[PDB]
Amino acid sequence: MIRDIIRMGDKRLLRVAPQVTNLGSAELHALVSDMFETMGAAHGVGLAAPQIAVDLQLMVFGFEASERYPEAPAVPLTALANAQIEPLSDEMENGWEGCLSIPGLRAVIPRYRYIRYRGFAPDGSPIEREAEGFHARVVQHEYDHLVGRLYPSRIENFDTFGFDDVLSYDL
Amino acid sequence: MIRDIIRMGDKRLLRVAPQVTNLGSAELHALVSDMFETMGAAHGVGLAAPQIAVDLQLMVFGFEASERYPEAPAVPLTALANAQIEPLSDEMENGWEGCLSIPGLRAVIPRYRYIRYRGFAPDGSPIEREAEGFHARVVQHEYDHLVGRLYPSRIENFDTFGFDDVLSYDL
Ligand SMILES: FC(F)c1nc2ccccc2[nH]1
Ligand SMILES: FC(F)c1nc2ccccc2[nH]1
Ligand code: NA
Ligand code: NA
Repeated sequence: MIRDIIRMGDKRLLRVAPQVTNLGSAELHALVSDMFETMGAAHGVGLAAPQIAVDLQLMVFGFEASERYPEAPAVPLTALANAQIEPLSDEMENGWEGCLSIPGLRAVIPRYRYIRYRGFAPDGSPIEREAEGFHARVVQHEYDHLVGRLYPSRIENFDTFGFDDVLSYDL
Repeated sequence: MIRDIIRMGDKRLLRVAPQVTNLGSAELHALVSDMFETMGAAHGVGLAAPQIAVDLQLMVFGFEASERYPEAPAVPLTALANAQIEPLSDEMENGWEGCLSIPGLRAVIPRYRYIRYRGFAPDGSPIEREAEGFHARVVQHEYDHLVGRLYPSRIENFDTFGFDDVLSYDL
């Protein structure tokens, strides 16, 4: 089932989400399957549970081909609960992000180039990966939703923030 | 004539505009008359020349009744060239702003409660006023366009930035 994506300004995107405690259940699997489905209809690359007004530490992400980022390499289709993230280095890198909760807009945002992330697949097996570049950016961005944080509060150069069909900033 | 309002992301909103040097002319009066007209069709309270892709230190503003700010007091209908602004005190005050170049969105923004502003009416007589509260906020906000600055770069609390029809932050 496709769920409404709530838009920036809803208080529900501003909460600290509690942990997922129903790993391996049929309710989690249905909620995850709804998320991939919702992500896909909106042509997302990442979607976090609080974006559909579900207060949980859960995110889906990944794709082969992105309509929005035709230059990005495949990121594996992933559902991750109870995400924890550690930078593997201090190197930052700028890149364009948008967000299905902030339709029409984008900005350049600095993110760690290299991370490890850990948590659980919805069946409850542990997931643990090193990620870099766009894969890492997607995960950091979706994690931010689980702590009530959207990308505008991370913009350093406001010249790069604008509507997607009007911008000609060259990164 | 109603002119297109260019949207955030256009480089033309990011320039430092030169001064108006055709005070009292028929070209300025036509451009000003276009601005009030454009402001009015979009239900604006302020419009700055760079918002219609005109690179000049010129802004129009004011209204009796605002559809957008039904709680605001009348601000006189004003066209101002070569605006210069000085705070009359250090007191800041938060208030909701939006912007016709960033449709659909609003945020709370701190501004000086008290200013003086000076410049010229389009006929070239000097204008010099003390302003406070919403009147002062409008003028400071439009001035920012004349230096290539939009309101997101002024937001301090990103919880208050969201779409107009979804927000329930209580100022
Ligand atoms: F525009 C949206 F499709 C969107 N969602 C994202 C999630 C992470 C990084 C970039 C993103 N862009
Ligand atoms: F939403 C728009 F109509 C708009 N334009 C503005 C100009 C100054 C202050 C607040 C404003 N809000
Ligand atoms: Na919060
Ligand atoms: Na600039």
